[PDB]
Amino acid sequence: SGFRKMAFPSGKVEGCMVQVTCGTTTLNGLWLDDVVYCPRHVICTSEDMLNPNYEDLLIRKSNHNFLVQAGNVQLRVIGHSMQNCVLKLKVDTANPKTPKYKFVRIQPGQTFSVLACYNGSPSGVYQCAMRPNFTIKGSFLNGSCGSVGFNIDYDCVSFCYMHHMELPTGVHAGTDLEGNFYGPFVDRQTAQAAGTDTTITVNVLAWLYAAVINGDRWFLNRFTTTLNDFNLVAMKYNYEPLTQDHVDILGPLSAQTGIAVLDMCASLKELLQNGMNGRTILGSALLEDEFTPFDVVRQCSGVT
Amino acid sequence: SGFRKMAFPSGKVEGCMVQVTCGTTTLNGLWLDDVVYCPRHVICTSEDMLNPNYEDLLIRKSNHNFLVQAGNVQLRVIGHSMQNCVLKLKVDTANPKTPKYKFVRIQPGQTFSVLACYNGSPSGVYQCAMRPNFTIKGSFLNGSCGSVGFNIDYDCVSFCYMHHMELPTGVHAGTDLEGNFYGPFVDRQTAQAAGTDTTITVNVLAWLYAAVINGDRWFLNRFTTTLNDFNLVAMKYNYEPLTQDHVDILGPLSAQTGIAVLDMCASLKELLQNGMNGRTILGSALLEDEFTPFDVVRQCSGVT
Ligand SMILES: *CC(=O)N(CCC(N)=O)[C@H]1CCS(=O)(=O)C1
Ligand SMILES: *CC(=O)N(CCC(N)=O)[C@H]1CCS(=O)(=O)C1
Repeated sequence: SGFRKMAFPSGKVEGCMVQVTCGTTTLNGLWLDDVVYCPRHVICTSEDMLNPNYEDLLIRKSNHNFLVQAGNVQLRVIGHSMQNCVLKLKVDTANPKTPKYKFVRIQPGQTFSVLACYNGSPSGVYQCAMRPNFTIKGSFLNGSCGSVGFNIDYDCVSFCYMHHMELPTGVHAGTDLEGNFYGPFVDRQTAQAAGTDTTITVNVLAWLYAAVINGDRWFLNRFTTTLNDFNLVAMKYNYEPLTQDHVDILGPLSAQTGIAVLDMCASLKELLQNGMNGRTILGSALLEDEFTPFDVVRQCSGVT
Repeated sequence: SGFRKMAFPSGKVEGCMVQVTCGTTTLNGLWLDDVVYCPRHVICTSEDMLNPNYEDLLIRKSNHNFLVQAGNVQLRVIGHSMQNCVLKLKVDTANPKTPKYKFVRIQPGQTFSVLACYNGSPSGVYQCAMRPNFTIKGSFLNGSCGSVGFNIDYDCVSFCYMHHMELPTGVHAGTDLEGNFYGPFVDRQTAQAAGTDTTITVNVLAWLYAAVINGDRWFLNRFTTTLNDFNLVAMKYNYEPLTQDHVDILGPLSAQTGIAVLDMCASLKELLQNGMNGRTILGSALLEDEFTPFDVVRQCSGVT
């Protein structure tokens, strides 16, 4: 019993972290096989970040200008190329600690773990969600760029995020491992406002199921609703619309608890309309949306 | 910017996890050097747990009855001994992945990361606090016993907890790595009620400092208080009494923000007396107490 914001074990990713320095800028790189992946803004000074022409800045850079250090040993750079907003530095040595991996581009609402690093060294691990406005609410200081987000399925690491930017609002933006930013964000120090940060409804429902499994049941009511009625309430409270795809994904949780998805939606509707009245659910005083239905099943069954 | 419930990178601990089986019971073990540490209740059936005589049960066990598997390979057991509530199984092979380590017995209010494991395999990592009633609010299912709590200082892992029990209330109890339980708990399936779960006041203050650093300042007020006045309020709300030792530990946070500790206590006093009024602090609708002053400094400075 018990339910925690759990991150994936980070060891497989720790073995991939390296430090990349170009000129006076140092950030983190991801070493998989004989390629080091890092944000292209490693070639920028803070002044360049105001209005960078990455193609023009990259011309003035040769292989020997990219210093890559794994632990206390230097990797030899034998090629470099820019793919969207990431640089791929070909090194002469395959990373012996390379795990089985995939590059995946996640959808908003999906969760992942972040291994925060500085100077190629891991500082901590935490669980995040890609917000519906394509930002992440992370914990990143200067030098954390190049830290990555990932998911693990038995022995396969699916890298989904690479940290690049902090918006003026203190929220974070980055790319998938192909260098394409999530959302409309660009690797430029300019006004980039985020859109409405809506609540991930399917995740809140999954967390309510996790609460029922773990004993927190005070919020269960005698009511039911319909998808259209629930969605009128969801729109009012800046919750994402719930679809039949979401109901289907909640099927195993509905079956395990015996609570029909629409009955759980009716409990959620009352929690939105009446609030928690000073009560808590799984140790939280707000409706948690950073657990997917898959996370709840995984945690509640002990998948390793 | 941003503040997250961050766990230590778990790689160094992942390399120590093994599966231990004795008869029909399987749990996790910690392999450091040529010793495997695991809960002594590995020798129990669920029936034995009702009223176990560990010395008598252990007599019927020989080295060959303890099956230790690291990954997919079997470790040879050449000795066994019981130290308090843990078994120490001497193996013929030193763990090549043994990190620099120490065994530490933490105080209530101290935080640590837990690497939840099943069958010797890591499932996830999360950050915990030893509650003032010596329980932890974890996420542990059957087979999670032997999972460990730890802290890391650069390259040294300080193991502080080993999971043993789930109390009938769904909270968790365990030992330090010498096998001594935290609190009055015993490794027996019997009525073990926990005492009052008070709030770790020094940690809440540290988290309020973290909020100020990160931009959440609405709760700062025009008031101050004294340690005795604050403590009258703390007692009323089941908060731990604040001492001059706690004020001293909050000194660096007080200096960085320019907010005197007693002024922050006065903001906390008003938050206790008036509530949050539907507002949030660092994305939480309740006062968070699982960040020590050391955790706040570490996270806010990027210690690797
Ligand atoms: C190195 C890095 O990730 N930066 C952001 C640091 C934080 N706090 O996320 C760096 C990239 C361009 S930037 O102007 O956002 C500063
Ligand atoms: C294997 C283990 O840790 N147990 C507890 C499982 C949970 N949910 O923490 C196991 C040890 C004795 S017990 O009766 O608590 C069951």
